[PDB]
Amino acid sequence: MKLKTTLFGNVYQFKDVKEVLAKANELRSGDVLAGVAAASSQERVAAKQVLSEMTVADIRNNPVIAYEDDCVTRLIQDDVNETAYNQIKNWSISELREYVLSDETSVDDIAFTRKGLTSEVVAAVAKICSNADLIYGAKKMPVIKKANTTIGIPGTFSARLQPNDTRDDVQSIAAQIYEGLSFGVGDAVIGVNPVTDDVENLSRVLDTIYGVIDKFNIPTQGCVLAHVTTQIEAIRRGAPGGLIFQSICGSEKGLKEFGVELAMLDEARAVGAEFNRIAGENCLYFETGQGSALSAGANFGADQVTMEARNYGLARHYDPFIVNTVVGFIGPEYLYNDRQIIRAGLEDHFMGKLSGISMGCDCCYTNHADADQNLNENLMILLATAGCNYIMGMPLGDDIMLNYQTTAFHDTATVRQLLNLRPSPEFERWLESMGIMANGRLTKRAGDPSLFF
Amino acid sequence: MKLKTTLFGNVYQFKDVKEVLAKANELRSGDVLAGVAAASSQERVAAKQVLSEMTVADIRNNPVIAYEDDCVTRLIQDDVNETAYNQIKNWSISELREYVLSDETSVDDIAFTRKGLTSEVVAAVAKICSNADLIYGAKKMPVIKKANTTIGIPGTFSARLQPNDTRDDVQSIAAQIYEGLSFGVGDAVIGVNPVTDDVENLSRVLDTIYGVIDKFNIPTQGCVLAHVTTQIEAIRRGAPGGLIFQSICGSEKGLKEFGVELAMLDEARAVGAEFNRIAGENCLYFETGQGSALSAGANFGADQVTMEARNYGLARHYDPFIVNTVVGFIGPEYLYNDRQIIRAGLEDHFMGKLSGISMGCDCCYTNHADADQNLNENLMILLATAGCNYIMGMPLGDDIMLNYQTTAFHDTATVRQLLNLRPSPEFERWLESMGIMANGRLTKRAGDPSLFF
Amino acid sequence: MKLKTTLFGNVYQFKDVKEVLAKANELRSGDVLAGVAAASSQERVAAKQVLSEMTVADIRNNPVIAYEDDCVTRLIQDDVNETAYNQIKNWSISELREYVLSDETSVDDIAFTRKGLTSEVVAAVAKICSNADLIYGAKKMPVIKKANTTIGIPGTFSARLQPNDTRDDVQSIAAQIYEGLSFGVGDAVIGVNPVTDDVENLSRVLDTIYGVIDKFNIPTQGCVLAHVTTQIEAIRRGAPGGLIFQSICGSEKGLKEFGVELAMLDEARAVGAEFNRIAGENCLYFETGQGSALSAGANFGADQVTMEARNYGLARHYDPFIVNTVVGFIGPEYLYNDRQIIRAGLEDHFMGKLSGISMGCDCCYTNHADADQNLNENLMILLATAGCNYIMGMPLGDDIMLNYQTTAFHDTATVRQLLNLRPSPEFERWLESMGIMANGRLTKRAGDPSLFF
Amino acid sequence: ALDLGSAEAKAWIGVENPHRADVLTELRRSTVARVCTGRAGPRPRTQALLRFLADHSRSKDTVLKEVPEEWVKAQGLLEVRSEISDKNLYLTRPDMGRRLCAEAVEALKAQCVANPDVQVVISDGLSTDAITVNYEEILPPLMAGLKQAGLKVGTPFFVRYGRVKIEDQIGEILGAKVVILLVGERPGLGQSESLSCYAVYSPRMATTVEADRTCISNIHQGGTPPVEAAAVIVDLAKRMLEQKASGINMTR
Ligand code: B12
Ligand code: NA
Ligand code: NA
Ligand code: NA
Ligand code: NA
Ligand code: NA
Ligand code: NA
Ligand code: NA
Repeated sequence: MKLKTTLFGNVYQFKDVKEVLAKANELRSGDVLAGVAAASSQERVAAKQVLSEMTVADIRNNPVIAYEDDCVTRLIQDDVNETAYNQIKNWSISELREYVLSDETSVDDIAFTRKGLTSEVVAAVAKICSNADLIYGAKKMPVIKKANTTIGIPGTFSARLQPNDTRDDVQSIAAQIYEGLSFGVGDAVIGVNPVTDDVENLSRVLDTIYGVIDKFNIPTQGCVLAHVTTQIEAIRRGAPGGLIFQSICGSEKGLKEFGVELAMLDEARAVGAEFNRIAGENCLYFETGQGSALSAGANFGADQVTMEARNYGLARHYDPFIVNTVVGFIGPEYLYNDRQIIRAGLEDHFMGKLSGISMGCDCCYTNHADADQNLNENLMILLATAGCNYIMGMPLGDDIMLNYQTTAFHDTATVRQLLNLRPSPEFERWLESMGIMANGRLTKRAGDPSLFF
Repeated sequence: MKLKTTLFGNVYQFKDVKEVLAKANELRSGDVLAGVAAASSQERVAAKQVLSEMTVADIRNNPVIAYEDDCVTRLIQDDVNETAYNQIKNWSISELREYVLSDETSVDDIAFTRKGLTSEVVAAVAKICSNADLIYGAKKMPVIKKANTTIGIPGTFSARLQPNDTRDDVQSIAAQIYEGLSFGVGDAVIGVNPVTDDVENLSRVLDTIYGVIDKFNIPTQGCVLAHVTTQIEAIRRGAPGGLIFQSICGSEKGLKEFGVELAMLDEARAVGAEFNRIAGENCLYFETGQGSALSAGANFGADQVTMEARNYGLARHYDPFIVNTVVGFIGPEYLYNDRQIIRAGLEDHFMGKLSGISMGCDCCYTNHADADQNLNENLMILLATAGCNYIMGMPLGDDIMLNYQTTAFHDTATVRQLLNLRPSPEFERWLESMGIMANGRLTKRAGDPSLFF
Repeated sequence: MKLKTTLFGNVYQFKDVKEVLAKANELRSGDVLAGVAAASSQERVAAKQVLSEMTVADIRNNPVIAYEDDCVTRLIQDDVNETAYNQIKNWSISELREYVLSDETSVDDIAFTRKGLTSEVVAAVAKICSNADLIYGAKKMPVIKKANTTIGIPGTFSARLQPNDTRDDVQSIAAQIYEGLSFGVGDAVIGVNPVTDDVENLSRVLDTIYGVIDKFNIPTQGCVLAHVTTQIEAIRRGAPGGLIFQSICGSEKGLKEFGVELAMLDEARAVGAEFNRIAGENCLYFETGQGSALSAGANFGADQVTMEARNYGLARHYDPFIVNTVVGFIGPEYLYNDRQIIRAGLEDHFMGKLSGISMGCDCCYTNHADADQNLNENLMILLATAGCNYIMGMPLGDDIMLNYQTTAFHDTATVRQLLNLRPSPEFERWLESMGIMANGRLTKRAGDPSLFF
Repeated sequence: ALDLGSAEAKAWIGVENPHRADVLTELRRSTVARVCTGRAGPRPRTQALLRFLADHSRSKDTVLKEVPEEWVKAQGLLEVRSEISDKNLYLTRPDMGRRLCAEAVEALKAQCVANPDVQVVISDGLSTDAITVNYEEILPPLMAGLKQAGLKVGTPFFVRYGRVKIEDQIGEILGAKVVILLVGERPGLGQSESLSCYAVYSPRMATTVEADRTCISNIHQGGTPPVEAAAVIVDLAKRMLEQKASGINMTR
């Protein structure tokens, strides 16, 4: 391979594949902080061309962290279909981009081809895509999973109901659930980040969620987003199991930062299969987001996009029901503004779909970043046209306890009625019987939690 | 009428309606330049609330430039259906916003209500809309016109083929036409900004466009975007008349700057009716964009959003086939970056639709602005979801003579296939008979201008 | 041009285009009275052949009344698209007939071609059409307009509710409105010919009509068919404006007979636009009928068909929501029997559609003509298959005050259910919600005015 | 081993299974526009995107690029400036680049001829390259034409950070019957050489509007050649002095 190109008569040389992959990124505050970003637009473009010219082999054989050094690298590499890899290993990344985007490449074509990819190769493709490339490419790569709802079917759009409370007060939690359900939110999951990471508390929250599910016979699933170890404890001890959640990171060191062993995810699958109230075969929920590895000093000189792609590669091993990036969850140090957050969301979603996972996005931002609610509205609509599997919902997007702004319950109804998309078909049935939705639209009496009393 | 409120215990008072309209705007480059922007975030919110509390009557009765002093104000005021106005004059702008957005407000409801607005009221409404408000509100207000194609039908999406050349070289112009047609661009118009504004040259450029239309029997229309007087001349003297074009401004002073008298637009309509090769009843084409008035010293202390909306009140009087903003055509001084250009595009489009015109957008930026091609792709997709009637198309979006970047031919095909939207129905039929489109998608043979040879 | 043919060896010469146009008519009592009719069937046919051989130019340049002598001639001629005229001016009338009737001539084709016609040319075509030609030709020329209802869409059939009372008694008027609405009549208009032509009375009638419209929120419009001057007075003075009505005539002298200035129609458009409760852009209502010019001594030697065509040419200038001929309204002196009245109705409707106006027909007759109710039933069904825009309705067809018989409320339901046609889509929605109509058919509880109490 | 700025990169035809590839070469030659690059589904081919992005990097650089005062001093031109002090402020304050700074006025009154028939004024405006690349070729023959068949030729000078409307103040201070302005227009994606001329008969700040100007845009080797443009400007000038009018007040 070449690590060198000339552009307008000036030679642009790079040290290694890693450097090329980093500098090819669109500018973000994260890559600058990590000190891996291009020096100018010229060198950004030169890196893109060098990358576009490397083969699948070139990139597959040069992972950011070495096989024998990193359990996540080993997981990713060990999961390759070597027959699919052998068909494409001599393709340039340029050629792989064009393949993904081609109207003559079908869903079934991509289904086999994607098995010959590693996360690094997935990343390389994302790096040479425009914003429209990322949206259109992602849209022609649907990924459908099933718990008690079916998510990911083209023409549909799901949503997590996020009824968080600063005190985990079951009244406040319930209040927001009735509100979200009235806007048709919750077909992805009813998921709470709890305050105490504690068996008694987890079951109490879970009991709260499932009290509403069981009372109205809602086709959905509940989740409490504490450490995977504590959710497993609670479910083993009798609490209702829906989805089992873990945050992940794309290196072994990253996982250690989070207190996560791979064997915990094995165990979560096993517990799911013994205990969980799930009809379909998918029951895991992962969450990701650009900058985690960097925060943990676990990026090993790699840009945050390449690292984020490694998360999806890890996730794919466990066939989760849903994954989402929490796109602007941390702050300006990794993603500074509107511009950069939109790009990252489009990148994250496209890479997730290319990796063949059930990829959603928490379109969100924080109050110390250069961002506002109009950003979340721009981004949610773009991602929806990309076939984004699901977004979040809270009352007006205000999390009273995680201290950021995500999408409103309003925003899911907006997206759905704007783009003629429907909920998960099972959930849509339930909304119709409750008189909340007719022909994909909120009825006159929707958006009113007192409807449930 | 209250020109004051209290936010967090602080009293916010404004001089007049005009100040309220200015300081309610989301932050942009041009407002700061005009000296009319908010001093802080709180004051912007306070201006928004004060404005939301004003009545339709409050705003209608305080145009930005006086009736007696401004022929554009007169035109807008004299066009009001006073019976519709009387129904709504006691509504607050907040109640009008909520009415526009309501799913119980139909297209026919809005049909009558909008006749009671003036542009200042249109603008007021826009100022208290979030980005998703502007998109969803615009989408539920379709505006449909008909030349040789029908434009604006929900579920369709049209494009201007902009085959501009540095020398007006008929070979270069023809080359770009064939290329654009191969991507399904040109259902809005095939429209050239010429280098020389003389009759012989205008006739030659028209002869070039119509040579192609006539040879392949394309259902569409041509246009040469010179001064309206010169077009009229050419057409009277025998050139093929399609659409008649004029750039406009929202004040009488601004029109003077442009060299345009209202009588010229009357005449253009008369000339269209006697000469033009148009089946339907619409044949005018206007172009607008935020900053034009301010540049012309013709905003009289009003902001660029309020002034832009007045462009639409003017245009509506002449029932044009199409109108578009050229959203980022000028430079960073009026709209600085991605964020500001997107917002402006959503505003302009929402305001045009609310004014009842056939509103499209040239999603574009300049090289001295903090913007890139990813911006055009973000905005074009958002505007498509909003039911934007049309965008532009140039090869890769690079205009070799107007020195800016607009959308590529690729972008229209992308938008159509991403959102399952169709061209104008008459043009779609033509594309299918050419073997260029099947079921709304580019065939294998598409995208190759050599197909016409 | 030739004004001469030989037929079975006998030379048939004619004086001028006017003579040819008159004698080409199918026999009617009117042309005999006017003294312009053929002397035999042979000379009728010879005139038809001579006419069929003249060009569009021949006829366009020879109007029944000269440009400088007649304001209606000037209106008609000044409205020609000279580019469309230049394409067809060398066609024979034979060739224009065949063009109109061709299955390869589309609605869009006719849309442009019709702009190159004058009323005289429209007449010439009608004169060489059989009854089936007139029906099929008219059917392939839809003309769609919109007030608060949409009229003219193929597959639909509208109706004027005509609740006239000898004393303008608001109870009698209201009684017939509830009756008509119960049969699904009124989507065209609720139109009253009043007894007193007087502001207080007009507003009282209008108040009556709109009381029913406003109470049941009916998507329609009301009208009082007094002189246009008095309707304008009343509407200016605060009465509800729906459609503004004027009877018209195809010469300047004819208009003088009726006390109509062209500037009154200009003013009615302007008043409509300031005052009227109309969502769409059409608000005028014209009425015509063979023999008016003759009655007024204003035919200037022209047959009544050619004169009637000049009415449509006048009407087209003002883009009315609806026009109808009042086919048998006057008496046997102009149209003697069944035969002649059917022919005239088919002629009037075809010419109206060819002129590009929203053409309906009052299928009616008088008690001194050789005619009965079975005539109205024959004619209404034929015209309905022709795509006639609307007919009238009164209780059983008996006007208690204009002293003639039009169509029953029954007849609109009959036509609709016979031919699988629907009401204006907006009105159909309203009938469905009232439980009057289901799938285009009157429900069990329709035809009962007490349904409204 | 492709340089994206190379002539080869520019002439690249990317249509996959073209109906008539010989036509595509002909078409690509017809135009400087980015035709015949083909597609991947509905999206641009990778190479076309890459060159676009490469050109864009170069374009941005030309926006902020300034002429040395060493270069203008060597042109023997007087240098003056608007109220603007730098490139960053120029981009954000149009109102300031439309006004002379208070020492500009005093330099012009002390160093330029009063009341000329024709005044040439030169500014970098939005693209330095437009005047640097074009200058030796347009400027001399222009002011040759004006004296060679003509009359009172004013003394030419450079306005830094200028915008077109600054020529109205200039015409008032010098009492010019005609003012002609060569100014860089905003840079395009692939080109920054494009020069325009904005000319007015007897302008006044308080009265003259934009339509009172005649524009001649797209001056450069790839549009209207500088030598040739200079002759059309000389012609225009003398027609303005004859007609006592410019732009939208000039016959045919
Ligand atoms: C930007 C721009 C505008 C802006 C205004 C200027 C601005 N940018 O702030 C807006 C969007 C208002 C605009 C409007 C119109 N413009 Co303009 N404009 C341009 C453009 C793209 C840039 C010029 C530039 O950068 N100048 C250099 C900078 C440094 O000067 P500035 O002080 O910042 O800007 C001044 C000039 O741009 C001037 N100007 C801009 N356009 C025109 C047109 C004419 C005829 C005149 C006399 C002056 C003029 O107005 C500004 C003063 O505030 C050129 C295309 C090009 N290749 O240059 C077309 C261009 C100059 N405009 C053109 C035209 C015709 C128009 C319009 C008449 C409508 C139309 N048909 O498009 C209107 C009204 C023009 C007028 N009489 O004022 C033509 C001029 C042809 C000619 N020789 O007569 C051009 C050349 C493009 C084209 N090929 O059609 N335009
Ligand atoms: Na359990
Ligand atoms: Na960090
Ligand atoms: Na005044
Ligand atoms: Na009234
Ligand atoms: Na008579
Ligand atoms: Na330039
Ligand atoms: Na030029």
